[PDB]
Amino acid sequence: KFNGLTVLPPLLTDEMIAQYTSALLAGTITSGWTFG
Amino acid sequence: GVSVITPGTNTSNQVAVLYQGVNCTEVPVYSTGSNV
Ligand SMILES: *[C@@H]1O[C@H](CO)[C@@H](O[C@@H]2O[C@H](CO)[C@@H](O)[C@H](O)[C@H]2NC(C)=O)[C@H](O)[C@H]1NC(C)=O
Ligand SMILES: *[C@@H]1O[C@H](CO)[C@@H](O)[C@H](O)[C@H]1NC(C)=O
Repeated sequence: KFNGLTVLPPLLTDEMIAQYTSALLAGTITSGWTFG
Repeated sequence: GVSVITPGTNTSNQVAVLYQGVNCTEVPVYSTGSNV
């Protein structure tokens, strides 16, 4: 992949996004619209 | 590529160097000795 150009890595890895989604989903299960 | 991280000119004059897309076995005051 080394030809004169590079690919930068993403700032947030997959576990980060998974944990955000789990937090949002647990919040909407328990609280509802209040936590917004 | 090489990037520099600095906390600001007004506060200090110390920077941290980040070498992108390289494995630390051929990198060579910033050569060795310091924290890698
Ligand atoms: C950077 O290079 C070193 C040395 O080539 C890599 O160390 C190897 O690590 C693997 C996995 O533990 C071992 O099977 C090899 O035997 C190691 N090499 C030697 C020469 O002992 C290291 O993994 C490299 N780093 C990256 C991020 O690729
Ligand atoms: C230097 O800049 C920083 C910006 O984060 C500021 O917080 C700090 O007060 C500044 N100090 C001086 C001496 O200007």
